[PDB]
Amino acid sequence: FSSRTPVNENPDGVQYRRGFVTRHQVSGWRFVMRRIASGVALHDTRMLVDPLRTQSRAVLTGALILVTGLVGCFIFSLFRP
Amino acid sequence: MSRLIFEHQRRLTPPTTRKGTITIEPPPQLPRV
Repeated sequence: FSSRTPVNENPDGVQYRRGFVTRHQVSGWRFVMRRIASGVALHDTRMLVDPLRTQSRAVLTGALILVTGLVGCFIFSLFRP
Repeated sequence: MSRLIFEHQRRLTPPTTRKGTITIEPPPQLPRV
């Protein structure tokens, strides 16, 4: 339900400096960064499909396959005689 | 009882108060089950 943040009308109140980074903020930053990257490498900003994110995901999936096979053969060496 | 005259000019405006009724959105209802 409630989501708001009215304007503070008190001059003697508290002002919240030194903000952190929210999950929302970091997601928005990652999005705008992927959008700039798309607009630079390609000439798309409509972002209907992002092949760059797919490529990065592909390389990281390769890395995950790597580390998974590694730990798998490791525990295989240990458990088996 | 005075031997001197006083003249009534515009009253110095007080600090401006307003009657803006502040409305508060009710608490969120608990998860409807």
